[PDB]
Formats: sequence, C-alpha cells, structure tokens
Amino acid sequence: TLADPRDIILAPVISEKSYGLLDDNVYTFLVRPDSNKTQIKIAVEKIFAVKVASVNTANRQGKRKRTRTGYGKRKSTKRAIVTLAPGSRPIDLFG
Amino acid sequence: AAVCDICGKGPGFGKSVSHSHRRTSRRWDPNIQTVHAVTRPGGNKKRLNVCTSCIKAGKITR
Amino acid sequence: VSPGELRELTDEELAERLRESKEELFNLRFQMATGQLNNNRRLRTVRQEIARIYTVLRERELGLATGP
Amino acid sequence: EAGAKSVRNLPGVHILAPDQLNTYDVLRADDVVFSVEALNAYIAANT
RNA sequence: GGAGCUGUCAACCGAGCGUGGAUCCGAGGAUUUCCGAAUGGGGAAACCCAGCACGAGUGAUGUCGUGCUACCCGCAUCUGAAUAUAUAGGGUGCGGGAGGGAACGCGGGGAAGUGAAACAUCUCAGUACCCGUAGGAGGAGAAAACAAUUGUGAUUCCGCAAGUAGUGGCGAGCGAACGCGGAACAGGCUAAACCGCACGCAUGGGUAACCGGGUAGGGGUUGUGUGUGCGGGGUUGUGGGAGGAUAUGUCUCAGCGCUACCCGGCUGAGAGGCAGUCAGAAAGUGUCGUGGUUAGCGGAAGUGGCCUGGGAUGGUCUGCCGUAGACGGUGAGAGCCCGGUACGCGAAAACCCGGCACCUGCCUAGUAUCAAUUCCCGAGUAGCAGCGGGCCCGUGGAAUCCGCUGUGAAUCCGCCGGGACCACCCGGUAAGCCUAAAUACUCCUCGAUGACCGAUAGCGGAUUAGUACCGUGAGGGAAUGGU
Ligand SMILES: [Mg+2]
Ligand SMILES: [Mg+2]
Ligand SMILES: [Mg+2]
Ligand SMILES: [Mg+2]
Ligand SMILES: [Mg+2]
Ligand SMILES: [Mg+2]
Ligand SMILES: [Mg+2]
Ligand SMILES: [Mg+2]
Ligand SMILES: [Mg+2]
Ligand SMILES: [Mg+2]
Ligand SMILES: [Mg+2]
Ligand SMILES: [Mg+2]
Ligand SMILES: [Mg+2]
Ligand SMILES: [Mg+2]
Ligand SMILES: [Mg+2]
Ligand SMILES: [Mg+2]
Ligand SMILES: [Mg+2]
Ligand SMILES: [Mg+2]
Ligand SMILES: [Mg+2]
Ligand SMILES: [Mg+2]
Ligand SMILES: [Mg+2]
Ligand SMILES: [Mg+2]
Ligand SMILES: [Mg+2]
Ligand SMILES: [Mg+2]
Ligand SMILES: [Mg+2]
Ligand SMILES: [Mg+2]
Ligand SMILES: [Mg+2]
Ligand SMILES: [Mg+2]
Ligand SMILES: [Mg+2]
Ligand SMILES: [Mg+2]
Ligand SMILES: [Mg+2]
Ligand SMILES: [Mg+2]
Ligand SMILES: [Mg+2]
Ligand SMILES: [Mg+2]
Ligand SMILES: [Mg+2]
Ligand SMILES: [Zn+2]
Repeated sequence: TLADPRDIILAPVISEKSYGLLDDNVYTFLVRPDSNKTQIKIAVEKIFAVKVASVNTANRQGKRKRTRTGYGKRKSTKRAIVTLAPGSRPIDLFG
Repeated sequence: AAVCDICGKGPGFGKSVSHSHRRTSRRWDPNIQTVHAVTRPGGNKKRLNVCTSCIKAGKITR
Repeated sequence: VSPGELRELTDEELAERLRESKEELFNLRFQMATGQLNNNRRLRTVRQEIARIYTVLRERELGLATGP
Repeated sequence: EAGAKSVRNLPGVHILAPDQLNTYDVLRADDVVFSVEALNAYIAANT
C-alpha cells in the first residue's frame, strides 16, 4: 500500500519540440493527470538525483477521431516541463 | 390543525350532497384544540395539538 | 516469478522486491517511448509480478497464510 | 417398461397405454398390437 | 479440463507463452480511482477545498499515503439554562434508517373524454393517475358466524346459484346472498378477579395486627389500604374463571417464612419425561448424508461397391447398431463422419435441504364432588343522535359494516346479531395480538415447444439502437442483413 515517486511520472515526450529543450537541460514528462507541481518536483529530485528549479505543467484535451462506428475521443494527458538547477547533472533519459 | 398528536386521528374524506344530489368532495376534520400540557406537576409546558375526545379522557394534564 | 517462491521471503524483503520491481517497470516505460524495446511482452510480465507481490503482503495482514 | 423401451426408436411404431386409446392413433396405424395384459385391461374396463 | 493460445467489429502485424498442465469453464478470496441515497464542507453529477489522528518526505514551510468526521430516530450513561425541584438543550459510546427494482399485495387520495342519440342525478369507475408502505407472496382468519325449528362449525381461492333476487332521471344500466360441488386444512397466546415479591404515597402505635395454617410462647411498630412493575393463577359459551366447603394426593437433597411440634408452601440442585429453529421462546458450535444446486466426462454401429456430380448426405444393390431414427453441423435429404442423443458416472470448496449430538426451553402439583352469597370476563368503547361513505339497495320503512362531531352505559338475572321496531324463541360472546397450505406475479436463471414471424414482417432495435438525428427541456426517435 506504500507509495512510490515512479507512479507519477509515466513516460517522456519524444517530439521535435522536446529535443529542442534538451540542449537547455529542460525535460518534458507525461505525468499522471491528478498530480500537482510539488509532487512532480519531489519525484524528479528523488528518481534521478538532481536539483530542480521549476516545473511547468499543461493539460491537454484528447483528440476526437472520426470512425465508421461513430466519433471517439482519445485520452487526455498532462505534460510537465521540468527545468533543472543552474549547473546540475543532466538526466539520462536513455535516448 | 387536523392531526392529533397523541392518538394520530386524522381527517376522513367524504362527499357533500346538495338538493339536486350533486356530490363534491370535502373533509371531516377533527376538533383539534391546542393545549399547554405538562408531564410532571410544576414542570415546563409544551404546545400540543390534541383532539377534544382526548381532553375529555385523561390523556393530558395541565 | 512463481507465487511459491514469493512466500519464503519474510516481511521486508517483499517490500524491497516490490521496490526494485517498480523500478524495472519504470525503466521499461522509458524504452517503449524512445522506441528501443524489442520484447514488448515484458511490460505485461512486470505488471503481474508487482500485482503478485501486493497479494502476498495483503494476505499476511488479513490472517490468511502468515509466515516468514 | 422392458418392452416399452425396446420399440421406441423404431420408425412407424407408436406406443400408448390401454387407457389412452384414441381414434387418431388407431386409424393412423395399419396394425394394432395389444399386450395380453393390456387387452384384458381394456375389455374389463368397458365390460 | 487436456493442446493449443494472446476476447471481438477486423484484419495486417509485432513480440511471446504451453504436457513442469497455458488459453478456456466453475466456486471462494484480495484489489475495487471518481460520481451517484452520497453522507467532512461546497458544486454546474463525474469537480473544488479542508479539519483531526498516525506514518512517509524536506535544511524547514511546501507535498504525500492509510483511517475517521453529515443529518435524524432508538437505547445506555454524564451534565441540568432562564430557576429552586427539575426539564428543554449540550457532550460521549453503541445499534438502526435514507436509495433503487418489471409485475403482483394492502391502506389512503381520486379525474375526464365516453354512454345516456342533449344533460345535471347515474355511468365511464373506485378505472387512469397519485401518496404511504410491504413481502416472497400479501391481505383475511379461530364466530357479537350463518341458518330456521332436524342442522353447518376459522379464513382464502376456483365452479355454480345468476345476469336470478332485486336495485335504477325503474332511463342508460348496475347486480348480490342463502345454499350445494371442489382445491387446501390448524390452531395458538394474552387482559381482568385473586395470590406472592420489589419500589413510591397516605394512615396507626398497644388502636392494633402480623410473624405459612392449626397447636404453646416469643418478638413488642412494620402492619393496614392503595398506585406502578415482575412472576404465579386464568382463557370460556353446554357459560367459563377466581373465591368457598368436603374427601383425595405430593421423586430426592439443601436452603428459607421468631422458636418448638403437626402440616403445607417457596427457592436452588439432581433425576426423569417432553418439545425445538416453529404461529405456539430463541441463537450458535460440531459431525454425518444412496441427498440438491454452481464446472464436466464416458457413450453402440460403413475408409462398402457401381451411376451422376466440383462435392454424396442423392439414386441403386449390400453390411450393421438401436435403453441411441431428438436436434444441429459437415462441399446437396446422414442412426452408423462430427458435437451430441438414450442411458449411466462426477464435486476440493461454497451454498441450500434433512438426520444425530452439543446446546436452549417448558413440565413434575394438583385432581374430583358439592354449595350458589360475593368478585371478574378487554371504555370515552358499544349504543343513541347529526352529517357522509359503502353494501343489489341512488335516503328510502333501511337492518349489518366504516369515518368525523356531540351525548354516553352495563359484567351474565349481562350485552350483540337474526333487514324498521316490539315480545318470545334460537345463535354468538365485540371493544388485545399472532397464524402455514390452497391463490396472484416474472425485471431475471436454466430446459423444452409452436398448422408463430423470416428483413416494409417479428420487439423501436438481426446492422454504431434507445445509437445517429430532432427538441432549451420533459420527451420524440429512425434507416441499413445474404460473394
Ligand atoms: Mg492501490
Ligand atoms: Mg517560471
Ligand atoms: Mg497553468
Ligand atoms: Mg480529422
Ligand atoms: Mg404535524
Ligand atoms: Mg371516499
Ligand atoms: Mg361526476
Ligand atoms: Mg366520538
Ligand atoms: Mg478463472
Ligand atoms: Mg471471481
Ligand atoms: Mg461530497
Ligand atoms: Mg451537499
Ligand atoms: Mg436546576
Ligand atoms: Mg424501500
Ligand atoms: Mg361527466
Ligand atoms: Mg361532458
Ligand atoms: Mg352523450
Ligand atoms: Mg352522439
Ligand atoms: Mg399474513
Ligand atoms: Mg364449501
Ligand atoms: Mg400479571
Ligand atoms: Mg465428449
Ligand atoms: Mg459418438
Ligand atoms: Mg444435411
Ligand atoms: Mg438430422
Ligand atoms: Mg350510500
Ligand atoms: Mg327478523
Ligand atoms: Mg369479551
Ligand atoms: Mg378474545
Ligand atoms: Mg393478522
Ligand atoms: Mg397464504
Ligand atoms: Mg429462454
Ligand atoms: Mg425492423
Ligand atoms: Mg427480400
Ligand atoms: Mg441536443
Ligand atoms: Zn386525540
């Protein structure tokens, strides 16, 4: 029944906007959509052993796609954009 | 009122018959009289709605 | 991981087999996003063994088949 | 019930009781076979 | 259970698992975000913000995980405002309720269109609708019963009596009961007189009682009357019961009613008999079933020849089974190719039904005859009257039954009914409660059936179906199957 900071952070965003933020040591994670910025900041400072300056989050509605059996709405996500401290260790996200 | 607070006696409904025998609805409400009843002698009073058939018996005191 | 070999673990080795198996799922969720995971049946396997560990820890505080 | 089970699935053989004789089943059949226990129990009921 | 599998529209793939028993079928358990009676406070349902306690985390605020906290009713305790006795209200801990469901049940409210060739009485109809509230059924029910000079003996339900008797602007229409034939059968507890014990109120001090009765004394005030409770006693219609009187009678031991004795009663244990999940009191732990349900498995007999044909299940000659010729599938009409059918086998565990114990409870003192003076037999009830409802009966000569208002009895030499009412005779004992079976219903679960439908038919719905679409909303609501 005990918790884990790895239950909040799901996956990284892989896109040509988020590769443009890796150069400035700024990382983009998909978080669980009922989590605030302080859970995300405690978790990244405990999973990757780094110091985090700020966390910026953005809800996003799901797309709605035409299908012959009707309309269907996709899942709604929450990005969280993490900016590290000025001069800390980079996060190896394995690619 | 029309409902006694001790015996639960409420109104009965019936009809009201004219001379041309035309029938309309009305209510036989009971003779509800208010009382300020006590439980023990010298105690505080309490407003109750009781009927006259339960004041004629010994269902309440004053 | 068989259920028969999770029952000899005492009381806090399961709490640190649970902890090093949620890291195993966490590293497998990053490899699916980056497209560097060939065996994709391993996500289903690690989720079952996390689920199998919570069952053993819950039986021991409900009075069903206790023992280190 | 030893002989009742013996002729159930023969095509054309219809089985009934002595107190269940009726006109539609006699006339459908070319041949009527009474058991000797059943023919006496039909005659002794109608005298 | 036994070799394949990773559900489906719906494929194409990717990566894996399985004789060390997977997928699949059944039973029990764990997990069970958020909304919803929604219940920590709020809200535009699926969102927003907390308090308190214990843990996790930080340099510390931040943050996190698991619990608990609405309101009302009931019981048990603590406190007792104005205000003194006290109550209203407050604190604390236990239990319970709320909402939903297709029909069926009972109590209550209660239309109109229509019919009357108009319409108001009447009808439609106590129907639609509405409110309260159940249960697996419910309601009813153990004679204030009918009947008519012999009798039947709780209730409910079906068939008759009968579209009869009657009742109706005697119009349209409405419509019993007595009794006979059946389905199913069952009867039980309390209130009162009186007797013990406990608490409160009033009266009395040698006036007097009482100390189980009689027999001697002793004690020297705990009696006498009454109120509220708990046991005993009591349950009836041929009237019964309490209270008398006379004979008759008590399973053992201990204790108890000032002492002794004769006798008797009360309490506790033991012994013996009975009853039990029930209407007649109620829970639970074991153990055992030829038992039942929720998976299943076994199961006889043709690779037969030739003709036709893409294909034999067809035709035509032959070989067998049948407790199996039900149905369906298979490249066309199959008992013999398959899944199965007839007929038998199968249940760790859970649940249901029943048996035996364990356990729980009741009974072990009355019975019989005589006497007929007293006491009791369910109260603001019955009855009477005023106004209404319903009975075949529409206020009529109107009994029986029910509601509100007013007046208001009697306890057996009583009271009520037998269609105004009175007398006589017959019948029954109201104003307390509980009661199985026959009867009503199918949202849902298995198993069969059809001179039922076969895509404009059958449900609206074989197909994104209460979907698309239409409407602010309540609501309305489709079309589309075949290589
Ligand atoms: Mg969890
Ligand atoms: Mg910023
Ligand atoms: Mg923002
Ligand atoms: Mg598009
Ligand atoms: Mg009121
Ligand atoms: Mg009425
Ligand atoms: Mg009318
Ligand atoms: Mg009155
Ligand atoms: Mg399973
Ligand atoms: Mg299950
Ligand atoms: Mg809430
Ligand atoms: Mg609210
Ligand atoms: Mg006071
Ligand atoms: Mg309810
Ligand atoms: Mg009318
Ligand atoms: Mg009209
Ligand atoms: Mg008319
Ligand atoms: Mg007309
Ligand atoms: Mg009943
Ligand atoms: Mg009869
Ligand atoms: Mg008594
Ligand atoms: Mg088989
Ligand atoms: Mg076979
Ligand atoms: Mg065929
Ligand atoms: Mg066939
Ligand atoms: Mg009337
Ligand atoms: Mg008469
Ligand atoms: Mg009486
Ligand atoms: Mg009685
Ligand atoms: Mg009853
Ligand atoms: Mg019944
Ligand atoms: Mg069916
Ligand atoms: Mg259709
Ligand atoms: Mg057609
Ligand atoms: Mg709309
Ligand atoms: Zn009253």
